This record gives sequence, structure tokens and C-alpha cells, in this order.
Amino acid sequence: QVQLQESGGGLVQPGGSLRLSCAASGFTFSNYKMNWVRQAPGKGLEWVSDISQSGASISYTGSVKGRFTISRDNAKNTLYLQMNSLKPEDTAVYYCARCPAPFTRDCFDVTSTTYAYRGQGTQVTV
Amino acid sequence: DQRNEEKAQREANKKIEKQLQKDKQVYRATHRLLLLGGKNTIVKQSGIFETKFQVDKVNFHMFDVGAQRDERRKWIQCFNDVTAIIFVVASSNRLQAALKLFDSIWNNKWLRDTSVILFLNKQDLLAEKVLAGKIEDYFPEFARYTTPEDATPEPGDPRVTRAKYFIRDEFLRISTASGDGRHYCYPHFTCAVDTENIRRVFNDCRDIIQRMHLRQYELL
Amino acid sequence: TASIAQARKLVEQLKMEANIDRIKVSKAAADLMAYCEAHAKEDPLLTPVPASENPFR
Amino acid sequence: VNPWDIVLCTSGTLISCENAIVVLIIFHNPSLRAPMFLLIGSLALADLLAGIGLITNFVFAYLLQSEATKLVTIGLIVASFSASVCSLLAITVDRYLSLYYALTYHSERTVTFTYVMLVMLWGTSICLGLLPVMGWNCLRDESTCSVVRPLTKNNAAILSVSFLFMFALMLQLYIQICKIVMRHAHQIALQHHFTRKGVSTLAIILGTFAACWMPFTLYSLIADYTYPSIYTYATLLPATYNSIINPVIYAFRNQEIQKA
Amino acid sequence: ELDQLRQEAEQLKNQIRDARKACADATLSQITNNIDPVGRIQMRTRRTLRGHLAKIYAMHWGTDSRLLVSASQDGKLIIWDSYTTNKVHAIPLRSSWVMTCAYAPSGNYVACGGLDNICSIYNLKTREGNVRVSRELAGHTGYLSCCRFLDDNQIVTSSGDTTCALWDIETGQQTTTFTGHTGDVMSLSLAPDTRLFVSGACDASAKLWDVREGMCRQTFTGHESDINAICFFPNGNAFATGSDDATCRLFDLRADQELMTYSHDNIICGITSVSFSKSGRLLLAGYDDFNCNVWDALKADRAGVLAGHDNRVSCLGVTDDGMAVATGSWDSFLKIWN
Repeated sequence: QVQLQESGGGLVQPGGSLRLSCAASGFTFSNYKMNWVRQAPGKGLEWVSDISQSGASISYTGSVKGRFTISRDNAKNTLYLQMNSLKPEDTAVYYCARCPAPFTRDCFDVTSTTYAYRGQGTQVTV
Repeated sequence: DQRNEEKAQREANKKIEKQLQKDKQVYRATHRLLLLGGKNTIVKQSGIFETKFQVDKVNFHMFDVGAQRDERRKWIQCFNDVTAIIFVVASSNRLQAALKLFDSIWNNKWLRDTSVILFLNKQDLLAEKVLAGKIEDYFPEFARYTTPEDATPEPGDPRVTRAKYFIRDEFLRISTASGDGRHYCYPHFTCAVDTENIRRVFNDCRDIIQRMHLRQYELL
Repeated sequence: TASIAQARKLVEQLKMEANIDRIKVSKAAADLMAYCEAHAKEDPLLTPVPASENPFR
Repeated sequence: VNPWDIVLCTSGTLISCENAIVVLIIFHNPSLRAPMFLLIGSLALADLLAGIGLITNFVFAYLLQSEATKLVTIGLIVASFSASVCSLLAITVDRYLSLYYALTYHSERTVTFTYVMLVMLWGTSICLGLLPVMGWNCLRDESTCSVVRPLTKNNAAILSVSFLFMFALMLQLYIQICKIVMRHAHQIALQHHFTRKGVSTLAIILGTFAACWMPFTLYSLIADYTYPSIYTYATLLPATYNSIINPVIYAFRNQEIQKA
Repeated sequence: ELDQLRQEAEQLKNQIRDARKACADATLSQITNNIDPVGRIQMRTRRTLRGHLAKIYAMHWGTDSRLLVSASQDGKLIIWDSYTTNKVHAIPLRSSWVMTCAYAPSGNYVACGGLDNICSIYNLKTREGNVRVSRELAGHTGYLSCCRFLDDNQIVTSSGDTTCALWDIETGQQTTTFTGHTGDVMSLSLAPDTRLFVSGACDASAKLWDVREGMCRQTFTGHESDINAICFFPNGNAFATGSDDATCRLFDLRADQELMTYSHDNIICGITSVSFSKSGRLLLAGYDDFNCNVWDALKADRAGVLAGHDNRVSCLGVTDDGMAVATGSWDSFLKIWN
């Protein structure tokens, strides 16, 4: 079965640092495109970052550029997301989502509710 | 008795083929457009809704998709043979979601030959939001952007003429990269008070068909 | 508070599915092989059919 | 017996092979039944019949003479060449209408115009080809023979319309097309900043058609029977080279036909 | 509290995994290592049925093995006679967006549906002689994907709101609803004894449903992405699925685990339709590279390739007598192979 477990959340003061990780089991990690999504209290799902199958292409949303860095380790099947210079508006639950189909450039239906390939999420509070 | 049955089948086939040719003549002369996104406005201008309007003795057909879930990776493959796809963007974080949806539509395998018309509504809201006391927070590239020399201002502030072409360039960055000559983008600036949207759609469809014909002749 | 309802439904379904009689893979494979071997002469596709008995000739 | 007929008929066979294969692929595929493919097939068929006649002009010219069988062959050649030129003009007009009436041409009225164009085209070609067989042959020889068989009035009426009064229409139509092409290219280039292909294609098409047909046109409007015969084949070979290179631009550089 | 329920769910899943692993004594390949190969099979096109206007999304055979129905997004259904390549009917439609079509076992009705969220039943053997709408079945929320006829009065439909339904045509109401899925249900297949049916959804899972009781008995997992095609073994104790990871798998019902996998390095496109043969030795799958592949069900080696379509292959079917294979694609043609 497909499964995505993530860990590393907690409570940090403003101007802090955290490292979130996700462990993937049940599929070939090197054939897929991986994402990070978040859901603020009383708001909908929002897209944060993205990564390609080889690490060449990285994109971030506007409010997180410079502060956040993404990574990918295909040998150990792990996805990291380094966070630094945190601000109070970053209190949300962070999920890890994967593209529905392999060897594809498009990425459909990731920030939607009731999406199959997504983890439980780790709570981050500032 | 077999000969009589064969004769009956031949007569039925001939009648059905005549009706089929008659239906072909009507089907192959109507242009189909899909509308997805303020949409209703542009429309006053169940599973699915349909509307029919004619301009300059040419028939058109529009479809609005409702009563379906937000997961649209499976039924979007039906609309591959439509003439154009109309995109409505509020343009006043929802812009990021619109950009990601546009990126996913543009690079899909089964929509590589379909073109997109793009409407950027609510410019009046943009005017007051800009000159009412900030888009450097959700877009930090704004500080190093200048209004293009090939711009076209309208009479009546030099800070409203900006950020319109900024959103336009953000949408055009996807279009002009990682896309072959098979399909293009046509951006327009409209408001709710506009009444010439039908003419713009007409001209854009004419351009689409002409460009396809030119590509066929290897003249472009 | 739909989380508790969804989790309880999942738990009950897993409990229902947990206790079903199962047999070894070898027996199922043997049954499949026997069925394929028994009906091997009645398949028009793997065994070529004479042109006189073919409707589409 | 001289190498002249040899090179002419080698060129004819070279026409025949490629045009045969292109009509063969077009004819058997049931999907390619669009008007543009109809005009392409018309050009291919005209070139095929021209090549067959060219080969005949040696198979039944040196092995056997019988002081006959020449009028039929020369009329057939005339009809073939006329059909080829008119097919080029038809393709140009179809392209122009397709670009101009973009939203009012899709299996609506192209069928009732394409068929009319082909029927008129081949009717005129066959009439002009069968005219020399009877009546207008210069075998009476009142000093009016022009190349071998045709007379000066036939030459004038086939030479003032086969290339002139058709090259003019083609030039005007291609000017009209080039305006549209340049406008679209300018708009695309303006988008990309945040015309080599079209110019090259127009130049090659028009220049090849011109350079393979002005020699015969201007030479036949002036030169009489008194002139040496070595100039006729020299001015005639470029037209056969045009028939060599014509089908590759239309029926081979296209993507749909080449896949089949 | 959610924590204890999550822990109990994990414990139950671990118990299920241990129970499944306790019964995997050997593999199918080791058992079938001594069976002779089927050999190369080459089958050629026999008929080409032309007359549609747009892409073809679904088609179905008939129990008489001579008549079939086709549906296109032009807005029409056509009933063909394969033997004499003559059409028998042409039914206009209200909505031009169709995804499925079905043929009744008796031969008296056809059904269609799509993005209008409505299943419509058409009557053929009518006294007047003209086809007309018999009933419109409404109640779904999303688009319809597949529909099958249990008998002349029952019908089971699968939709995009993650639900399946059983209807009574005469009354026009739902008898039972089936729930449990998380994504859209794409295909369903009925058992030869019409007592059970499987459903494939866009969550890499397939479930076995009971029609009379309306409860799910087994859940099968092991794919990697959305599954689009499902078919039953003629025995009734196995089924095969195709997904978007370029892989077909065979499951069994009495051991509750995957038995074999069909894949190849050069294949990187998805799978649209899957069907078996009469004896069950051959598996036909239609891909998105405009090709159709024939596999060996007990050996997992390719045996042939069907080529001739210039666009993607959407539908696939095998005649009950097993004498023909019909494929329809997005270029508006049907071909009958033999």
C-alpha cells in the first residue's frame, strides 16, 4: 500500500528553525513529483513548494522565498523541507502530497480536499 | 427469405446514412467553447449548462460545468476537441491557485493542441486597491518590474497601469516556455461593464483557425 | 467531529475483513491451471480456426 | 537517337515513379478525402500523365516512326502541362479562401467549389490538348510552324495564358497571404519579448516556378522556325526539372501523407 | 480520541498483513515453470466500421455475438451488424457528453450516461417501431462512468461521487447504495453468476461487493495509482486490473492477494481497457501509445501486438464465443480482429 508518514513539528519562538521530513513506502520515489501543502486554522489548503524527479526544478510560493529550502534523497526515500526565519503567520498543519501519475509534467488535484495520496500531517505552532 | 432480409437491411442503411449526412452538415459548422474559472457575468453577455449565441451569422456553443467535485483530473479529458478554452480570473491567495491551475491545464498531455482565451476581470477593484494605501508581500518580484514600453494605457494613474501587466506577464511566462507552436494564449482586460466580449471571442477564434491553417502549410 | 465517526467506521470494516477463511496460493494456482487446461480446445483465438468456420472470412 | 530525347525521357521516367507512388498512397487511403488532398492528387495525376507521354515520345519515336503517332503524344503533353499549371493556381486560391473565410469554410461550400474547379480545369486542359489533333496542325506548312507541330496562333494563345495571366494572379494572391503571415508573426514576436520560414517558403515557391518557366515563355513568344533547334531543348529542360521538384513541396513535406 | 482509534486501525492492518503472509507458500511462476509456452500469435484486421463523427468512448457487445453498440461525443449511438457491416439504428441524444453504454442480455434495451449525471434507458422492440426514451434515472451527484444490466429490471451504475447504486427501472428508485471508496469509481465488472461485482476507483484500491446485502467483504491493494479497467476471470475466482503505472496485476479471491504482475521496461504509458479470452490463457490490454498488447496469463510474457490505430485506444471487448475482438479508439473507427 501507499503511505506517507511525516514528522518534525513542534513549537518554536519567532525567528526559529525547524526541519520536517516525510518517509514514503509503497512506490518508486524517483518517478514522481513531490509537493508540500499547508492548511491554516479556518482556511483552505495552500501550495508551498515543489520538486522534480531529479531535483533540477524547484519552485516556491511568493511568501516563503529565501526562508525555505527543499531537498530530496532518492537513496533513502525521504523528503525534507528546511524552515528558517519563521514568522507567526506560519502556524498550520503541513502535509506531503505526490503527483497522481508518473513521468508526467502536470500536477492535478493536490490542494483539493479528499485527496488519496497525502499524509496525516504534522502540526507546527509559532 | 435471406434476400428479402438483405434488401430490408440495405434500405434501412441508406436511410440512416442520409440522415447522418444531414446531421454532419450541421455538426461541422458550430464552434464549441468551454468556460471555467466572476463567470456568470461573462455568461449574461444539473451536471452541465449550455448556451447558444450567434454573431455575424456564425453559431457558437458554450458549456459551464457544475454539480461536480473539485477533483477534475478525469473529466477534463473530454474537452480536447473544443475550439478554445475560456479562463476567467478575478485578478483582484487565489491568484496563486489560478496560476497553478493554468500551469496544469497548459502542460497536460491530452490538451497540447488546444488554445486558451484569458479574461482578467475586476480591474476596477485593482485600481482602488492599489491607490487606497502592497503586492510586494505575495510577489517579491514587483520591486524590480517596470511598465513595458509596448504598453497601451487608457485615459484616467501610473500605479494602476502597473500590476495589470504584471499579472499578464506572470500568466505569459508559463505560456511562452515549454510550449511548442501548437497552441497560444490570448490575454484580454475586461470588466463587468464590458459589452464587447463576444466580438473579442469572435476575433480570437478567427485568429486560432488562421494560425492553425498557416501552421499546416508550414508558412509560420 | 466527523473524525471519530470516520475512524470508527474504518475500524469496524477492518474488523469485519480481518476474520475470513483463507487458503494457500498453491491451491488457487492449481485451480487456475486446471481450468485453463480443461478449456484449451474451445478457444478460437489461441487455437487457429479453419477459414470455413469463421464468420468474418 | 540524339542524347536530347534520352535526357528528356529519363526525366519523364523520374516524374513517373514519384508521381505514381504519391497518387497510389492518396487513392487507397479512405481518410484523406479533403479538398486540399483533391488538388494535390490533381497535380500528381497531371504530372503522371505528363511523364507517361514523355516516355512514349521515345518508346514510339525511335524504335518505330511510321511517320505518325506524334500528334496524339504532343497533344497529351500539352494537356498535362496545362493541367499542372492550373492545379498550382487552384491550390493557391484554396489557400487564400481558407485563410480569409476562416469561420465559414469547413465541409460547407468547399465541396461545391472544389469539384467545379476540377471539372472546369480538366475540361479546358483536355480541349486544348485535343485541338492540335485535328484542324490546327501546320502540316500544310504555310511557314507558320513554331516548335514542331503547333502553329504560331496556337503558340500565342497557349503562351500568353499558360504562364502570363496566371503568374500575375498567383503573385497578387501570395501578396495577400504574406500580409496575414507578417501580422501574425509580429504579434507572436511581441508576445515573446515580455519570419525566416515564411519568407524562405514564398521565395523558393515563386522563384522556382518563375525560373523554370520564363525561358520557354519568352523564347516561344519570339523565336521562329528559322532559329536553330539546339535552343529549344535548352529552354525546355527547366520545365521538366520543375515537374521533378514540384511534388516534394506539397505532397511530401506534409506530415499526414508522409506518415501513411 | 482519534489517537487510540488510529492505533487500533494500525494493529488491525498489521494482523491482516501477518495473516496474508502466513499463506504465501509459493508463487505462480514456480508452479507454472514447467508449462509449455503459448507461442507467437498473429491476428489481422477483418472489418472497419466507419461512420462516427467524433471520438469513441465506450462500446459493448451483445449476447447474440453479432450486434454491438457504440457511443460517441458527437451525440449519437449506433447499433451495427458486424457480419454485413450494416447499421441497424441511430439514436439521437439530449446531452452530447457520453462516457458509457450498455446492452441488455435479452436484447431489448440500451443505456447511456455521462456528464449530465443521468442514466437513460432506450426501448428497441417497440410497437411503433421508433426508439424512444423509456425512463430517466436521477439521483447521482457526479458524472457517470460505467453501467451494467443485471436483468431486464435491475441496473447498477458507478459515478464520480465515490458511490455505486442499484436501481429498479420500473419504479425509478434506488434499492441499495454502496459506500466506502475515497475517489471516483471508474469501472465495474459483474460476476458470471450475477451475485457479486468488483469496482475500481481512483485510490489504488478495488473492493468486492455483495448485491443482496450491500456490504463490502474484501479490499484489494497493491497498485500504485488510479485504476481504469477491471475484468473477471471466467472461473469467477480471479480478476485483473489496469492502472496508470503501466502495470497489470492478477488478484485471487480465496487467498486475498496479488498473484502475478505484467510489465515491461519499454512500456511507460497507461492502460485503458483490459479483457480476457474464453479459456482465460490470454489477456488483452489497450494502452495510450496507440497499441494493444496480448499477454500470457500464466507465464507473464508477451505473445503479440495489435497495431493500426492512429489515436489512443479507449474501449475493448471480446465476443462471448471468443471468435472476435473489437477495439474502438479516438480516431472515430472500430476494427474487428480475428
